[PDB]
Amino acid sequence: SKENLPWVEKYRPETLDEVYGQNEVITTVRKFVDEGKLPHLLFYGPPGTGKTSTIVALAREIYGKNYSNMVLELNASDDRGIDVVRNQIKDFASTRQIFSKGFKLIILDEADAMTNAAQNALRRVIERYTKNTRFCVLANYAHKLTPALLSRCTRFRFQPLPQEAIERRIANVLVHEKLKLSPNAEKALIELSNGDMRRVLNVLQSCKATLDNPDEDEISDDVIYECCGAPRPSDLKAVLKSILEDDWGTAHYTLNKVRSAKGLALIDLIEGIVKILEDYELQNEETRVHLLTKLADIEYSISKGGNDQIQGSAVIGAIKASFENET
Amino acid sequence: QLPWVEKYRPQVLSDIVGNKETIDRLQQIAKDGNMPHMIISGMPGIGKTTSVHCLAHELLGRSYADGVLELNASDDRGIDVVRNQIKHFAQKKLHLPPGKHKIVILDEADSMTAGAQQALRRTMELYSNSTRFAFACNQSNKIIEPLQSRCAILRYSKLSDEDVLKRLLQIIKLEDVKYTNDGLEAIIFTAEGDMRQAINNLQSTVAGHGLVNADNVFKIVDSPHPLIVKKMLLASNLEDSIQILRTDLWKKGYSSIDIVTTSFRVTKNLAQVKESVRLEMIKEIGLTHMRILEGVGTYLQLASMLAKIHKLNNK
Amino acid sequence: SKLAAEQSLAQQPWVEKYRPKNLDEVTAQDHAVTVLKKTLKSANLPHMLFYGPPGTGKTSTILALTKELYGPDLMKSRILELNASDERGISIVREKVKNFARLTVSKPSKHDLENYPCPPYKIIILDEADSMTADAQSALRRTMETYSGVTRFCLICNYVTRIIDPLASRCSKFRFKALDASNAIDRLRFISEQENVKCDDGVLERILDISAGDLRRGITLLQSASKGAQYLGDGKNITSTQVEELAGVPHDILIEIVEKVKSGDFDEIKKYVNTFMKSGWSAASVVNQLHEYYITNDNFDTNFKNQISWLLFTTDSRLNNGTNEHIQLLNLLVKISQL
Amino acid sequence: WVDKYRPKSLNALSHNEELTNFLKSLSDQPRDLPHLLLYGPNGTGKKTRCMALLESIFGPGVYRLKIDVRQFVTASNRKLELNVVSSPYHLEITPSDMGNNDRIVIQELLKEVAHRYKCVIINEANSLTKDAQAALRRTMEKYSKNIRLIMVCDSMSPIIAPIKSRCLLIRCPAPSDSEISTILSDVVTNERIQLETKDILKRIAQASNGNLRVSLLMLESMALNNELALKSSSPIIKPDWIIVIHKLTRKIVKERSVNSLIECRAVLYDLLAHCIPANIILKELTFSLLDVETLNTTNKSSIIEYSSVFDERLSLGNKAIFHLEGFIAKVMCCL
Amino acid sequence: NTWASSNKDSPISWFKIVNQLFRKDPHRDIKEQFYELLNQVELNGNSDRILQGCFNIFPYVKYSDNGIRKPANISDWLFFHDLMYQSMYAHNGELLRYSALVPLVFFQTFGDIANKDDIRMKNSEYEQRELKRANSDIVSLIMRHISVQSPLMASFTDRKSLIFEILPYLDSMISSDFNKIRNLKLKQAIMEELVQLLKSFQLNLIQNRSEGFDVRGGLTIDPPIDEVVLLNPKHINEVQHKRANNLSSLLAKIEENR
Ligand SMILES: Nc1ncnc2c1ncn2[C@@H]1O[C@H](COP(=O)(O)OP(=O)(O)OP(O)(O)=S)[C@@H](O)[C@H]1O
Ligand SMILES: Nc1ncnc2c1ncn2[C@@H]1O[C@H](COP(=O)(O)OP(=O)(O)OP(O)(O)=S)[C@@H](O)[C@H]1O
Ligand SMILES: Nc1ncnc2c1ncn2[C@@H]1O[C@H](COP(=O)(O)OP(=O)(O)OP(O)(O)=S)[C@@H](O)[C@H]1O
Ligand SMILES: Nc1ncnc2c1ncn2[C@@H]1O[C@H](COP(=O)(O)OP(=O)(O)O)[C@@H](O)[C@H]1O
Ligand SMILES: [Mg+2]
Ligand SMILES: [Mg+2]
Ligand SMILES: [Mg+2]
Repeated sequence: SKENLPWVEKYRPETLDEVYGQNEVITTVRKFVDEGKLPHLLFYGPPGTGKTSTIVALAREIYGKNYSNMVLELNASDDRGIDVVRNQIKDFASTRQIFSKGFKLIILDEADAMTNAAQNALRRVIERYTKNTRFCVLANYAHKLTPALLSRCTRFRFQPLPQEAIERRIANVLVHEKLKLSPNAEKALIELSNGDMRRVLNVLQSCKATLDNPDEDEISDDVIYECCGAPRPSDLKAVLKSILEDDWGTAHYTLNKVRSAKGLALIDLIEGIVKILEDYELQNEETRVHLLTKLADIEYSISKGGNDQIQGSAVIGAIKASFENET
Repeated sequence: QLPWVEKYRPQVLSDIVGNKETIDRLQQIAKDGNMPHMIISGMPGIGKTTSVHCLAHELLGRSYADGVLELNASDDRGIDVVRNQIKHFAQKKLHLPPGKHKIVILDEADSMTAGAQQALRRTMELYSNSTRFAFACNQSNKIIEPLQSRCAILRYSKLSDEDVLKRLLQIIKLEDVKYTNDGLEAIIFTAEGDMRQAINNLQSTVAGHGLVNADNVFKIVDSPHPLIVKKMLLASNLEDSIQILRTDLWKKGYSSIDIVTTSFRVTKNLAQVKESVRLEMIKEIGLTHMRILEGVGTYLQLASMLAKIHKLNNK
Repeated sequence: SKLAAEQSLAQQPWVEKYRPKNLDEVTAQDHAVTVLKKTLKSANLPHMLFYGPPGTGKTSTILALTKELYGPDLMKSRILELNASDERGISIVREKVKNFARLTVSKPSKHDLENYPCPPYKIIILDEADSMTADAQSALRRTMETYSGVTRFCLICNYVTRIIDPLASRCSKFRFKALDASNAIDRLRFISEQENVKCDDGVLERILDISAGDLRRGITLLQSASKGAQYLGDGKNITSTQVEELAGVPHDILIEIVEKVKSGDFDEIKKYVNTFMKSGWSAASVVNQLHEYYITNDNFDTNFKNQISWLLFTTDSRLNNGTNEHIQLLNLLVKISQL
Repeated sequence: WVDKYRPKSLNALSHNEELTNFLKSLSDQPRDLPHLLLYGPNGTGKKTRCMALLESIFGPGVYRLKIDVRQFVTASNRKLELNVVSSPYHLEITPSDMGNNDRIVIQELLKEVAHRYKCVIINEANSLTKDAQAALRRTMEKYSKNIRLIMVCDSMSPIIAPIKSRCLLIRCPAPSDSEISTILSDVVTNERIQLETKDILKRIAQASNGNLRVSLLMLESMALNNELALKSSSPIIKPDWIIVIHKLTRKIVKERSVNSLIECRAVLYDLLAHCIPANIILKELTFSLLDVETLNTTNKSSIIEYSSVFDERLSLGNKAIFHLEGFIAKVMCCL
Repeated sequence: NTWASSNKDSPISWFKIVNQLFRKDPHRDIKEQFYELLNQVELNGNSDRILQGCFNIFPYVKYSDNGIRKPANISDWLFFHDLMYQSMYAHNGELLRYSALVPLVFFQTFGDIANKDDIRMKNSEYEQRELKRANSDIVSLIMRHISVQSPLMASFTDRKSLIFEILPYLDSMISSDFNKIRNLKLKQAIMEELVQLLKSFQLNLIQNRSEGFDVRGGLTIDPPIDEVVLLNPKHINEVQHKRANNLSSLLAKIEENR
């Protein structure tokens, strides 16, 4: 049953109408398939944008419910070498379908992990067998693909999911599940996503599990912040306030108790304070220069280890000395 | 329709805008004959396979079909193939003009195994009067020294801005495309001496927008927004540069590596500011790039780089 | 049988001798063991991800949980423990872990079901998941997502950032808190009473203070102090000074450094540093103690405190690169003396 | 000579009586012995004390040792050649004899080797890369009934925290000048040296900074110049390189120019070409430049700051002269 | 005079680029000269050799000098280049683009109109690297010899302590003027201790008979400690004359003991 799959897998789009966010490429692909001229596709984009779902729904719309038999889907999990190409891909392209009549589809998912020799052998397979089969290459990094292979396919860049589409998908999930979501909670959820539907679905399932109730209540910002993890905005602003206004020893004690009560990390607090202070309308940019320089130096030092207490005191002193120029 | 890289693939050695010295060398060789064993090395997309194809075609005339043996990396090129098929082709009898020879083209020679490369030595040595070998590779170090000792070495270099610009102008004239100077400049900038990639990006921009303009090129082939990077670096106030970096580059999915590397290029090629301030900005950009290469690539590092650049510009 | 185990535990160092065998022996990590005890009566154990400072008891907690779940008989048949001392590439994750997950649970005996819950699933734990490459980690995604009915995955790490975001989302995050004096004084006093460790009033609380949230290091220091006090045979009590001497920390020598920094010129400071470097001390520990003293003491100006914090940060960052301890320590003391 | 007069047991030690008693306490029950890490100044006598402790844990045959060779194969066909000091009761490995291939030797050799156990002496544990230390982290705990580690180092700063926790830590403070003088007295009465006044021995200690290995070697070196008869004003024969560094500092404080920078670079090249590390060169140069009474506190502070900066540079670089010449030029610009 | 075809197809000898990096033309814009030099450094692909050339040349170049700080600023760049060059073996060569900037800092800092003459250059580093390798191999052989004989000495001897402390004293003991010692018994005792030290370090006295007709085959120590310890050319000549008489006396004593 589908009620056992996680929310990332349960809500996988099955038709091209369930793929939100991508409109300029989805409409163009639909037109390509309806009019017949479907060229070799290269779906390039970040993880969680919906490239695999898009190509799966496309193959479903093209071949019907028997997609799993008329399409050759290869990925990084399968052995993709030069001999694998030579045998499997060439035998698939040269032959015809065993279930119906029509062009074939080879979905090379995650083809950014293929060997250079494999791509050099495949670039002439794409150019030779081009009247009975097509090629779809999915990629997250366009630098791992040879320029020869990169030039034979039409490139489609999957942009990160915008606010409207991600809110539409959130509303669809809240309709499918007996769940309610607060508006500010929804905004905070969209903020910590960066256009990644996987993260949204995962944390939505997790906060539904956090509810502890039969779901007669709503999901507020507190639930998301306590469940999604990472220094809560409350503790973040409390530490920032104690650093900016309170005394040195009191600020040290506050930072220590905050980072030791929930086991928070100093790097997460650093990034959070950087994100919060970005909205601060400040005086002459010298304070911002000092703050950014010292915080980046402390982050680079943390990225290699050291004393957490010394680095926390360094963060406190850096923020304080940077703000002392604003007077 | 056929892509412009394949449709406008050069068929005569004069159409190649590559390295002039080696091109005239191969042209004189095809004119006089007596083609020796050769190994052409370089980088992808500079006219290596097309060069040897044009040389073989011009040298063999109509006998190209029965006098040229093409073996790519897509075909088996092991010890057994070199032992049987290459030797049978080299021993094959063929009546040719008194200035021509049978040509064995081996594309991607850097992928052949050590056994095949070792067996090819005497194969090319005993039949060096009726069979000639032309290797096309990207790394000459992958081919054993005994094989390199029996052949000429042609190292192809990157294509300068002028040659790629001339080839693109010829293609535009042959295709009647609407373009502009800044668009072609952005195309050549994103090509990085890669003629094949340049023609591919040009054709993609044409088929996607019709007009070859820098905005479209930085849109259909969007990667780091150079002009946007230049406007970010040339900002007068820190908040403006920070907002540009946040909205235009970071909120649109541009990776930090692309931002810093595009940043380095913009600076190196900058002319608005003096030399010393440019060197200091490159030094800051360089340190930021070093930090990112270690996996510390975030928005805070780029913000600190911009802050240090502004502090340098702050007299 | 059991007596041999008792004797081997009695002849074992105190770290392994007093390893928590049940979920009740966990002294401070109560939030996690409460859920682990509640799910012991149910059968819905989710995929878990333990993360926190070293020596907080993650491995001990998961071992005690697996014991209380399966009994000493099924302890060796329904557990797949993979540590960092084994190969954990893509090949291993795809073959061995997936074959163990796809396999069915072993049949419990008649004595197992009478005393232990015997859940219908097995447990695959991966200790020290920081060394696992991200591709081998992503390979575990569907392996743990589809076979969740028969196996449960328990990841253990120190840095939660080293694990990819999908794996951190699939597992329930359990953060183990640092074991300071407050939440570990009871366990330390129990260990001291069980071994007849005659100490003073403020020794144990001091030991954890040196441990900085690490019960393993505190137990090791307590064992060393007990050995050093039993060798002497004087019958006296262990002192905090004797503990901080063998812990790599003395207070009087640090106060001398503070006096030389406050009052003194370059020559006297250089001479005292040359004399202090004769006695082997780690420069990192000296910098940490100076930082604690300067930031904690409420007798210095805030403008002085910003500068001392930045100087200590720079000194630690320079020492973290393999530099000469003498030169760095002298430069730090000279720079903080000019303040 | 240092080697002719060296203690072979715990009862033969002649300084740090509390450390000798602690070692006897630790060797009273030898089977329930955890891993040990001897740390302290270089030249104190920790490598002699570890062997003396082994002589208490095992028979006197621990000193009858032999040198063998073992070959290793890395990820490529580069063959790693490592010599091993072995004994019928213990073995000694020094991972400081190669580059970044310490992890391979450590893991493979220790796994092959793993009273009732065989002791392992890791010499110069500071040169152990972080990856080799991480590999040894779990090997220390998995095999604790067959392999016990005795790691000798001069500073626990580069040693990771897990390794520090996995073994007992034993500090070896440098012997006092009085104990060094008493040892030199026994040495000169046994080697039949002629001392006009005993205080010279004290001065030797004052020239060694607690180092006994350096003290005895310098005493023997100056005994050959005075022809086995030390006078009241025998010149402390500071190692030739120390005299070269002192002359370099004199040249630095005397002339500050590029023409003098050329001869400074030449002196640095001549020093580096004769098997003298650049970190020790920088340390001695800075310490003897701070001793120049002509400079003031403002100059000495800048000198120590530049020396720390260029020490970090040298620890992050490989072309040592590229940092040494830069430090010298910065010092010239400061003065 | 053949150079036209070279201007036609050949680049700029890295030496010519180094001499151009120290030259400023007073008649051209400094920015145009900088971009021309950048393109020449990039086209050559050998930024390291150009920089090593700049490093050997800068002390001999005329540069308006205030306090020789210019050299202090350039030590920081050179250190930046060394870090970048080390990182090129660890990371994919994206950092190679910044390698051309370090040579151009020499043009900014030390470029002067006074530098009209071409300074010829050499490769002291390859000779120093081969010498450092040879000295390291000698030291590694001595350390192996100590490991085979001295069972305990090898545990206390680091490579650095051996080079800076032990070998200079050992050589000073062997080079000591035994002709000043009137007491024959004390001379014999010192010679017996020195024979024991030569045996502990496995130092062999070889009669080098490679002397063309000149009646004094010099005695040499194998391995030659002299090449590692004797940094000063003045001390080499003084020590060689003293050692020749000592080594003959030591050889006679080794033969007596044999
Ligand atoms: N545009 C979208 N609309 C709706 N759901 C989406 C969208 N994009 C992603 N999702 C959800 O995220 C899940 C994963 O999508 P995928 O297509 O596998 O991600 P991806 O774009 O292929 O990136 P990868 O696989 O990491 S390279 C889907 O099953 C959906 O539940
Ligand atoms: N000098 C050139 N003049 C004109 N077109 C060129 C030139 N070099 C490359 N091209 C174009 O690039 C296409 C492919 O060139 P190739 O010779 O295959 O590249 P390459 O230099 O061999 O590098 P490889 O094949 O990746 S190792 C040709 O079909 C042309 O369209
Ligand atoms: N909460 C605790 N209660 C009691 N003893 C504890 C606790 N935490 C740690 N210990 C002791 O410390 C020893 C080590 O426990 P571990 O679980 O291995 O620590 P850890 O969290 O795994 O640290 P690592 O492995 O470096 S991440 C145990 O055997 C106990 O003796
Ligand atoms: N107990 C002792 N009594 C006298 N001399 C000693 C004693 N222990 C060591 N020494 C000597 O003092 C010097 C110490 O230097 P070294 O042996 O290199 O130190 P380490 O053992 O730490 O490597 C050597 O000459 C050594 O033989
Ligand atoms: Mg996918
Ligand atoms: Mg080609
Ligand atoms: Mg653990």
